[PDB]
Amino acid sequence: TGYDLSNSVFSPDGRNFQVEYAVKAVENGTTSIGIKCNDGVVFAVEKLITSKLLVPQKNVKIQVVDRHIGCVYSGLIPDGRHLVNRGREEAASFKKLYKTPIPIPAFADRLGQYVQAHTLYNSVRPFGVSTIFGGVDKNGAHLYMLEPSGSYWGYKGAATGKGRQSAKAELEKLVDHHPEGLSAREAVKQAAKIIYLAHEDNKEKDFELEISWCSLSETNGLHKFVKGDLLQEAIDFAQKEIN
Amino acid sequence: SDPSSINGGIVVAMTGKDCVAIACDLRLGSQSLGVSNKFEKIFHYGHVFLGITGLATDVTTLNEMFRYKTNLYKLKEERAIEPETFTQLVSSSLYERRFGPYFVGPVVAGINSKSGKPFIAGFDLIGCIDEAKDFIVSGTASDQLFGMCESLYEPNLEPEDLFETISQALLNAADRDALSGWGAVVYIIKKDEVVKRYLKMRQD
Amino acid sequence: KATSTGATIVGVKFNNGVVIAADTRSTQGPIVADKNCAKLHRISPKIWCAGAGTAADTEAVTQLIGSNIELHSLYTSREPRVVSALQMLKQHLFKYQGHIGAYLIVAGVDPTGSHLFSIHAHGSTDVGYYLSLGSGSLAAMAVLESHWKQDLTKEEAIKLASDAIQAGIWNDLGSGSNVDVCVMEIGKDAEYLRNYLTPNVREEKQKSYKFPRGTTAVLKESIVNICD
Amino acid sequence: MTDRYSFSLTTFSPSGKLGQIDYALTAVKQGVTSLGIKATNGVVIATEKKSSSPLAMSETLSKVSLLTPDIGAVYSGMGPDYRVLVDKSRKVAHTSYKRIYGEYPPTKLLVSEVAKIMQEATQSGGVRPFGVSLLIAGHDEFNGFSLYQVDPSGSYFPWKATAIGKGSVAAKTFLEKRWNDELELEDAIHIALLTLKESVEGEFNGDTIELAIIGDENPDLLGYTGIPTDKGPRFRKLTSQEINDRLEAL
Amino acid sequence: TSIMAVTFKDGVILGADSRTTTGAYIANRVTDKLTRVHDKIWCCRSGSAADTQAIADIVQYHLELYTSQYGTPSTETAASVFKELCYENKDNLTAGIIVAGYDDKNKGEVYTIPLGGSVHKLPYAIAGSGSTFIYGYCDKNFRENMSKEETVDFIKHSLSQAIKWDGSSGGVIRMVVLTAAGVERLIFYPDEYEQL
Amino acid sequence: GYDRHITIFSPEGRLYQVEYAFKATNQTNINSLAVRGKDCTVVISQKKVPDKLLDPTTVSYIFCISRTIGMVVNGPIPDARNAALRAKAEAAEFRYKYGYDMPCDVLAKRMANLSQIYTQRAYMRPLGVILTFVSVDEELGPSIYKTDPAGYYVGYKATATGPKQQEITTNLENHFKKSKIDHINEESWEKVVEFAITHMIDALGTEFSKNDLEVGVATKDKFFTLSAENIEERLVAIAEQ
Amino acid sequence: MDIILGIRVQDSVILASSKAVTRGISVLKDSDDKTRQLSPHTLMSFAGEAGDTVQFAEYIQANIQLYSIREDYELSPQAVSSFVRQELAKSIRSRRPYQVNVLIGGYDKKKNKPELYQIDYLGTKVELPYGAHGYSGFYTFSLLDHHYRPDMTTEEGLDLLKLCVQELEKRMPMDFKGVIVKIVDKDGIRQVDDF
Amino acid sequence: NNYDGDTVTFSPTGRLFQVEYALEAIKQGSVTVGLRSNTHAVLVALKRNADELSSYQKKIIKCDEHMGLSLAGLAPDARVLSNYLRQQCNYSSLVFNRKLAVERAGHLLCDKAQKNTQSYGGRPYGVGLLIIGYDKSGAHLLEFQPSGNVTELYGTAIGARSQGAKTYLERTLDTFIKIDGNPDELIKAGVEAISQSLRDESLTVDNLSIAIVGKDTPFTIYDGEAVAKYI
Amino acid sequence: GSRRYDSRTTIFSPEGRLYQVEYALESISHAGTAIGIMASDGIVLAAERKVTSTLLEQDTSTEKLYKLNDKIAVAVAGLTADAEILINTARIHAQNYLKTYNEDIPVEILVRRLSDIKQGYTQHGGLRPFGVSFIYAGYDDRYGYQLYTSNPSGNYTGWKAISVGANTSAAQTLLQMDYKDDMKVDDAIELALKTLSKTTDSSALTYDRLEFATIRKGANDGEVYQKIFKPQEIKDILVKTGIT
Ligand SMILES: [Cl-]
Ligand SMILES: [Mg+2]
Ligand SMILES: [Mg+2]
Ligand SMILES: [Mg+2]
Ligand SMILES: [Mg+2]
Repeated sequence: TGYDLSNSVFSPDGRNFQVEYAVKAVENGTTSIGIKCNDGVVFAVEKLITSKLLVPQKNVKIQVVDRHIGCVYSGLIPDGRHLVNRGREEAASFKKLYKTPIPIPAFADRLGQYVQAHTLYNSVRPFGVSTIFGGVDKNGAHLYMLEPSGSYWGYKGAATGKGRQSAKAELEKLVDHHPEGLSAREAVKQAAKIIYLAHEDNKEKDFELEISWCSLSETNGLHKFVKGDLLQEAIDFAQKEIN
Repeated sequence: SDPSSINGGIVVAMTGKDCVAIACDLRLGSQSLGVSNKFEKIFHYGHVFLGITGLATDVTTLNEMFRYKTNLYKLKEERAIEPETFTQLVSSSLYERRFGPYFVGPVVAGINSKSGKPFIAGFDLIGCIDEAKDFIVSGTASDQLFGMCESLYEPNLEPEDLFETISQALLNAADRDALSGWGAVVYIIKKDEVVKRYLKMRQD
Repeated sequence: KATSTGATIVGVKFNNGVVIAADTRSTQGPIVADKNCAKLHRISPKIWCAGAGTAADTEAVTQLIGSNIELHSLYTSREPRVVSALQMLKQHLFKYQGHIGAYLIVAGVDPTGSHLFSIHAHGSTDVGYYLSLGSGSLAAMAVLESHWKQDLTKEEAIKLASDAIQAGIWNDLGSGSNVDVCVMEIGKDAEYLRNYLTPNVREEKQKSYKFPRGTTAVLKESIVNICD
Repeated sequence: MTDRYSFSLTTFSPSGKLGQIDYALTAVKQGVTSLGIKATNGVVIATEKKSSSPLAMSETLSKVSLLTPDIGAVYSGMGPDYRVLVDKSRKVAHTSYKRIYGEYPPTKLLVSEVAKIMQEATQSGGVRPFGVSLLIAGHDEFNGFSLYQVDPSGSYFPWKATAIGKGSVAAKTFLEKRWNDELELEDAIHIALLTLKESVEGEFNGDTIELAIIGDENPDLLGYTGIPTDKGPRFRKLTSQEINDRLEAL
Repeated sequence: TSIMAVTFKDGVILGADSRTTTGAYIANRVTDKLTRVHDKIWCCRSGSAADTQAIADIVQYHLELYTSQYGTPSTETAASVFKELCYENKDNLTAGIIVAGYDDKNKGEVYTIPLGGSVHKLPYAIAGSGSTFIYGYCDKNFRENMSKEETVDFIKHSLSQAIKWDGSSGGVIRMVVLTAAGVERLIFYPDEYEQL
Repeated sequence: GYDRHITIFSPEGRLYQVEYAFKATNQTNINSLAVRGKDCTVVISQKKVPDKLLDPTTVSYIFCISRTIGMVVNGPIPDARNAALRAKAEAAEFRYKYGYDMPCDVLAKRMANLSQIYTQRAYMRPLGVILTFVSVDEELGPSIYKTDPAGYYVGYKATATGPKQQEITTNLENHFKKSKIDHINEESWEKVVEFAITHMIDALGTEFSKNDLEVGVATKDKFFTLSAENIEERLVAIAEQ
Repeated sequence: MDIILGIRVQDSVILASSKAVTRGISVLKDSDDKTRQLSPHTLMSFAGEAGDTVQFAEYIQANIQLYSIREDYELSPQAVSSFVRQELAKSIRSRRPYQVNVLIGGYDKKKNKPELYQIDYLGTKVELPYGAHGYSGFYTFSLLDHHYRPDMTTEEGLDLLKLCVQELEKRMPMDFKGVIVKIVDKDGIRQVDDF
Repeated sequence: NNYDGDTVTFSPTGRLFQVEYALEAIKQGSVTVGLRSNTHAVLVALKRNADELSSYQKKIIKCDEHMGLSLAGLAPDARVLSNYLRQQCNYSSLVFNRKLAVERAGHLLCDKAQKNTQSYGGRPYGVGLLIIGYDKSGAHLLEFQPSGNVTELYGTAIGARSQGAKTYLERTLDTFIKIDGNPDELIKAGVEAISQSLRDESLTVDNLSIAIVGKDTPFTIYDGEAVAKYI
Repeated sequence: GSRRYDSRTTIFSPEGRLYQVEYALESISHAGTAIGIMASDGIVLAAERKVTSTLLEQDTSTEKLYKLNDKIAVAVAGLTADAEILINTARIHAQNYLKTYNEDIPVEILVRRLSDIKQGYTQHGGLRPFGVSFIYAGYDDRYGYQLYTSNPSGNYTGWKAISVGANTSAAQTLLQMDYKDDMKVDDAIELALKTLSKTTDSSALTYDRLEFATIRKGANDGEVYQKIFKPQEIKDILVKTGIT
């Protein structure tokens, strides 16, 4: 034994235990999700209200990269911010040289190679976040989810955090019941419901819902936060479904 | 101002039958001022002989450098360096200073100890090898030396005939150059004997 | 005060390969330093290189790339290609912005076929069936433009190449002496024809200048110690 | 990141042993047998092409490598370590010799350069020693024919004949009985094939045996004509057919 | 040098002369100035031959690596890479490049990158020393959405005049046609275009 | 026992971290196969999409390294993509420096050298992947060269990689023992793909739908992957005889 | 700086160096000692660009003194002159070269011989019976060529030196304010306080 | 246990013990309170002395005319982080003629602290910070943890016995948020809040440290007899 | 991180000893014995090759005795590969000195330089020391004939007669017994070979197991000659001294 004391060490199984321990930090975090719709993507996250003293709507979790990509993550929040900062540098250098905004698959690999690089040495720690991200490019909508190992795939729907099992089951129903697809406005409503349903794993404290979206028709392919009336409409829809 | 003609001097080398000759004047000057009449420009490392004309500080520096390098060569190779090999070492060494060169005109002379073949070679300040069969010239009276050698030289001269030819080539070339002369030395080189002769010449 | 020789160098493509040729004069200013230098160089067994301009730079650059080509050939377990030598030469030369005054005709054969390129000191390259370089390039090109045709044989290409070199030899003061030729045919070993033509032989002198022994006045004799 | 292993991974134990070098030698001991024999007019180096799979094309895996036109190398131990050493050996023959002297290095000095590289992997920070022993055969004008062994420590020794790897103890005894100072190259090849047969279990033919010689100059392998002094490489790898011909006279 | 690129109904065509001079000496009378940086992205080069070759080789490398990772690059992307090299190294470069390409989404596009390293997307572009003499002719005769044959005639007539007046231009007129159908090379000899 | 944590020798002369990297190679539970035709090189690999929320078009272990070279990977995807990005960078650089397309065997050797370095340098871990490179080389013709975490590489007539490599390998061995040639004697790549899929079915004892397989094909001057519908056409032809 | 002369006689080396320091318009000093003792039996005089002369001389002095302490041994004049030459040969291809010409007068205690070395700012070294730097040689060498003998006494050397200085004072346009004369022999270094 | 030797090591449950131990240093530190209204933001800090001869360790640091913080834990780490904030506030003013937003200041502090939690050789910061400011979106209060977690709040407290003050502010939330245009009453609420964290000792004239920033109020620190009015 | 695997090669023990130096010295105690003996008219270097083979090419082999320059040679005890690294550095130092001063490097200056390099590896860098002990035999015109030894600590000392490698305790006692100040080279040659003959772990001392060298002013007149003995010459001196 001792294989789990140092990053980048293969166990006799062929496993990197330090990466697996980073996953435990992700599983300990709040629930975040992503839904791929007809012409875009919708991101939503559970924000635990630890105290009444938290200013509502102020501690924003979802982050924009460039102007067309949204990023949300569960686990160690600072690690997620560090990853987004890198992503923003990657997107800037891509656009600088190639003019066009970074395509979502291209951006996915940039984050992927960076996270994977933190599993190659014992002088760094793996990322304590799973990141759900995506947006609209020239080939359409894309949704990705990226793990501490650097592993990522494309998704129809994605979920991570403490209530991921609940969320995944809900996402799987949507995929089965809508083979033709989901509209952006439908996806926002469904995202609100799934976070509310996934909040049962975090039922002790109450929470605040945060939603964002990129849609070719609804936002001109730009990342925007769901605010005001549209947000309240989604909250009402969600509250109606849990009762 | 021109570094290759501040100090003055000349070297000439010739091949003969189973022998080579290398010769130089003895003058070191500061332009018009004669400074030394004992500044020899021919050196040797084992059986390989090197003459160097041009800027005198570089002449001294390169001699010290090639002594340095041929001494390490011998310790590692367990044998004395040959004229062909040394020629490449001189070329390599000069070209490493391509954009800050030594202002010199080196001349190699010697006999390969295994084949017995006579060898001479010349270089520009930057390492370009001139491997002539007949003769190599260098220095502030190189034009004069080319003229003398072209008319006086004939192939397969015996050591003692080659001595006369190269001596007369040097002497009469040097007497038509203000910055050359003040004495002269001639090396006659055979496979296992080398004779060194200082010549009598005018001292102006 | 570095050597920059006058030269005539040419390259001619033919049926089953390529031929290059050169004169054999090396100049120092108006003075002929070497009356029989070798301007045809090797890069690899079947890739050869004719050089003009700054003599030290042509030799140095041809040897460096030739060295890296040999290591590349051993690494890849493949015979070296002319385009590899071309690409390595031009990227080297371009990096130094023309301060390495090497002007080359590259020619050879490889698994891809037979090739003929020219490279300029600043790092530009050209392709052609017939090319010329050197102070006698215009004299040589005049001959090439007059007599070159498509589908030359081996013997015709050698004749055309050497005729182009001869035009330089006679009409250009920078070029002279002999004609070297190297033939690189596909499926065969490359044949280097040192002093293929020798039309400038020195005539018998009117008089022998062998001195009577003792003519030179001597001050000192001494035996030199070469042994350990 | 940054390589933060700036300390030696090979160190002296209380008994004075350098553990990592001893263990590297143990890896060499597990390696397939290779040998070298020096004759009056040549040298031979040989090994078994232990094919990992019959689907593998073992001709694409060269255990015997040309380092210079007149120098060749074979090994026992870890193949990948050998391959990178061959790359470094080829390059150092140019950078530290041919680009300086305009000629290829003598066998002993190339061996010295390879030895230095292997020594440095024994002392430098954050690296392990190379897990190979090399046998380097070569010729040069002033030293004639020579054969050298290089070990993981960086130590090298000249041999008349030797063997390394799996069955080296038995093979060296076999070579001691057969070797004399009057052997011609063909006699050395014959003895090499006899010696190598003892350590080989399965198939023994030109396709399962790799054999090269340092012998006469091969002007046919030069690739060009015209320069009298250039007469071609002395290193030559024997073909599958050439080996089988000598296995009938075995 | 006389170079141009013209967009038309089915895509874009690049045109060039074949003369390369060293002073008044024609060093190469059969130069190929139409260079391929990607399958259907080509460029015309003017200025320092060493510089434009070096730039083109780097761009070809960049687009090859781009393609391996992200698939076929746009013509805009290629022009951006050219511009990045030309702009950032403006002090050490003498390069005037016209970039022409065919996408299926965007169709035929032409970008010109003059000495300073600026970019200009145009319906057609002219450059090189010979271009000065045909500004009047090209401006009067260019139409958008020409046919392939009309565009070949326009380029042939334009470069004919550029060659006629510019001593630095001459030889053959080379052309490369970029459409959905593929890549077609054309060549026109003096005896053809001089009598136009 | 820190000789098991970093790439230094054990008392037996072994590198345990290399051996454990070989074990990580089978973590995906995917088998791959490569064979050579007359004019082509075919590589097939199992495709498993265990989650319904995944976009199946993005799940791949076959990579287009260059125009001519394709690469299938056996091992976790993060290390696979690490190797893929590097191989692409190396191939592009090679072409820029040496003026011709990087050969398949040369790229394999280069990646093998990089792997060898990870087995000797302590700060770098081995990649837990086996890389199978395929192309139709302009000099050597159809080519299969495979690299592993030890830094070993070699050319193959045909090869197999994964948990059930032995079953596939023996199956392939038996076929080439019959035919007595180093390749599949077939004109079209379509039939070479059909051969590859047929022999994987025989060896593994499992049937495949169009979504259970992933196929790469190398021809002269290009490597390309087949779509699900291209694979379906292949599967139909196999079933119809 | 201006005139520096050297003469090697039978048993000693004599160095003569001018006393004037002129900064353009005015003579700022007329008692300047343009010399440094490198070791007990080795003296170095110097002339060249302002600032660099003293900076170089003291730098050499510090290095020879360091060697002397480390090895408990005095380097030969030949060894010291070689060290100095290398420093100047190194300097001439520097960013800003030392513009300094030197004479090194030493007595070799091993060989029991005086030795005079002349080295210019390029690193051009020559061993001479007598030497100078700048224009000093132009006026004095014809006198030295005539009168010099290798078996001269120290007193005869000083007399020949006086004749040289007199010719300098007659034909040189500049007033160099006389010379400081020092003698290097087997007993070390001493200054002739009346000249 | 086996996983607390450095910051580069996760535990089997996914914890970072070095960061948790750094968090523990804040709990040992003296109590400090932060609270705000819509016009003003206030810091109140209980300063700690070594003994009766010693001075009381300063807790509040000014970062700009519109921003500053209070500290609890390792004071030298607060000096490093506050210096960094000063520079960032200063960069924003010099380059962009723009006062640095309090929220952006929090993001910068988060990222600076994060780098010390993922690399070998370093250590986490051992201090907690309460940042108050008034910018273009009004009054703000931030809580910084050396884990990297920065949180925007109406009120809070950090240090030893901070739970008492935090519960009080949670009760008083609806009252003190409405104290607009009355600096003295907002400070009173803060002084009453920090009083819920005192045991054995009470607020004296050299014990108490108060800071305030607001609409027409530059960040100013009150110590000595300037806080006697509030005792 | 990396600290975990650091052996810390440059630390004191509680007793104030350098672990790695001590263990390197233990390694050297198993190396073939090398002996240096200084006489009034020259120096002798004698050294035993380690258990050799009949197939070893002896006449081209060198593991013990190395030339640093024309005046200075060394005998090696320990890791041969480590020794060659230091030997090449010493050869370069000698040439650097010769270029700088135009005089051959004094023996002690060369010895001090190499010994300082060894010292550095014991104080900084975190690398293992060189497992080598040298015997330096040399001549200069200041001190004449000199013998020195250096070991992995970088400490060096001067000697009249000295041994390094295996059985130094037994060898040093034998040398101390028979050495005299007025001894000559031919006598020293005999003492060295007699000492090796008694201390050797082999059954008998033969020519193929020895390397031999002399530094003599037996060079014609006012100069010094190094003589690395050939296998036949070692065989002859063994017969002459009556060992075989
Ligand atoms: Cl490599
Ligand atoms: Mg004269
Ligand atoms: Mg005169
Ligand atoms: Mg025209
Ligand atoms: Mg490793």
